[PDB]
Formats: sequence, C-alpha cells, structure tokens
Amino acid sequence: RPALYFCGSRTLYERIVSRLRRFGTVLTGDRLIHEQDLEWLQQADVVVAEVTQPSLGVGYELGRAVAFNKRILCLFRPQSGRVLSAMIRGAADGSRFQVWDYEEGEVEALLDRYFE
Amino acid sequence: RPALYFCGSIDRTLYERIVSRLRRFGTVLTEGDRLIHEQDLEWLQQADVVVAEVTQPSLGVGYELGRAVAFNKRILCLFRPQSGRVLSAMIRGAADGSRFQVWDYEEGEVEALLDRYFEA
Ligand SMILES: Cn1nc(-c2cc3ccc(C#N)cc3[nH]2)nc1NC1CCN(C(=O)c2cccc(Nc3ncccn3)c2)CC1
Repeated sequence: RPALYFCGSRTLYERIVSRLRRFGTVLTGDRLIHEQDLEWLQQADVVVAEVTQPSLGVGYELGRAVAFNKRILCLFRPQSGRVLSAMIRGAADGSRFQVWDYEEGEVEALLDRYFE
Repeated sequence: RPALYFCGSIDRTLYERIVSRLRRFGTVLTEGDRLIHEQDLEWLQQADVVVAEVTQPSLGVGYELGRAVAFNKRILCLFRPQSGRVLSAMIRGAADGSRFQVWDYEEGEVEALLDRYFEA
C-alpha cells in the first residue's frame, strides 16, 4: 500500500483524507514543523493537494514534491470563483503531475477513479 | 552583474519599489500556462538570488520557493507583519538564516533592508 501525503496538513479536507485512507497510509518550533513535513514528503508515494485556496505552504510543498520526483494530484474547484495559479496549472504534465478540476460532491468518485 | 529573480502575488507599487532597488545590485530576470511555467523555471535556474514578497498568500510564490530550495538558491523572503497576517509556518520554518532567509519588514524600510542584504 502507498504512503500518501496530503498538503495543507475543514470538513471537505476530512472527506478527502477519509477517502485517501481507503488506498494507503496518510502520513499527514516552525523549523520542527518544516523538518517533520519534508521527511514525510520525501517518504510519500503520492502527494495530494487541494489547491482551491491560495496558500504559500501548499505551494511550497508542491515545489519540494516536484523536486523530490513524486506523483502529484492537485484538486481544484472552479465553483469557488477563483482562477487557479498559472504556475500550478502549468506544472501539469497529465501524468506524474495532474490538476483535476472538481465539484464538492464528486470528491469520492474522483479519488476512486485516480487510485484505480 | 548577478541575476536576480523576483516574485509576488498577482500592492503593485510596493513590488515596483522592491524591483527598482533590486536593479542596483543586478539584472532582474522577472521585471499556454505550461509556457509560463517553463519560462519561470528557466529564470529560476538562471538566478543567483531569489527574492519573494511573501505577505500575500500565493500557491505560485510558494511553488517557486519550493523549486528554488531544490535548485540550492540563495533565498530572501520579505514579509510585512503590519498586514495583520501570520506568515505560513511552512515558509517561516523553511528559513535557516543563511541560504534561506525570512525577514520581517515595514513598508518604509524596503530600500534600506535590500541595501543591508546585498551590501553584506
Ligand atoms: C516570475 N514572477 N515575476 C513576477 C513579478 C512581479 C512583479 C512586480 C513588479 C515588477 C516591476 N517593476 C516586476 C514583477 N515581476 N512575479 C512572478 N511570479 C508570480 C508567482 C505567483 N503568480 C501566480 O501564481 C500566477 C497566478 C495567476 C496567473 C499568473 N500568470 C502569469 N502570467 C504571466 C507571467 C507570470 N504569471 C500567475 C504570479 C506570478
């Protein structure tokens, strides 16, 4: 079973993490936080990020994750009214780095599809 | 002269103040979406120092910081506590006071602290 890393680590994030648990071990002062998170990132097989909300922390985890050569899945909701960053959208190669647009209600159906 | 990379969230007057000061010390490289990404990565690889204004939350600024760390770049993150925001623990904890620095600043001292950083 794969070691999974979930970025930005409320009820929607808990839904993502519960579904992630069905496929593998979800591994997930300030210096200690960073060191602990980078050690988990380094040991992950799949890195999942919910990129709807602008976040320096989520972006930094993705940047380190690409440089660590991990398989990355980004989940974005266009119904939020936001336009996803050109840097995250442009990092997508449709294979080891995918950006999936989704609706709140299809988060379980999409994760099942990705992990099967 | 050295190559300098600047980034900030997509306010613009402050970024122009930072870039205008950066020009004194070197060439500011950064003054469909796949093409934006590749050009940014080439510029990141060419830079000797990466400067990010990290007051405004941004997935893009974060991602460029993540990629710069793995390219072993000299990084300066500028943060304004007077914005009322609390800087991300990830970016705060990424600093080591040497190759990756996170400096708090006030709007009025942006020219003086870039002088202190690049004159050292
Ligand atoms: C490379 N770079 N350069 C500067 C930079 C800021 C700045 C301010 C003042 C001056 C002066 N004088 C010069 C400046 N240069 N910011 C950056 N990176 C930022 C990283 C976060 N962003 C994103 O995630 C983002 C989000 C949505 C769309 C796009 N579209 C996009 N289109 C084309 C190119 C770049 N981006 C990007 C915005 C861009």
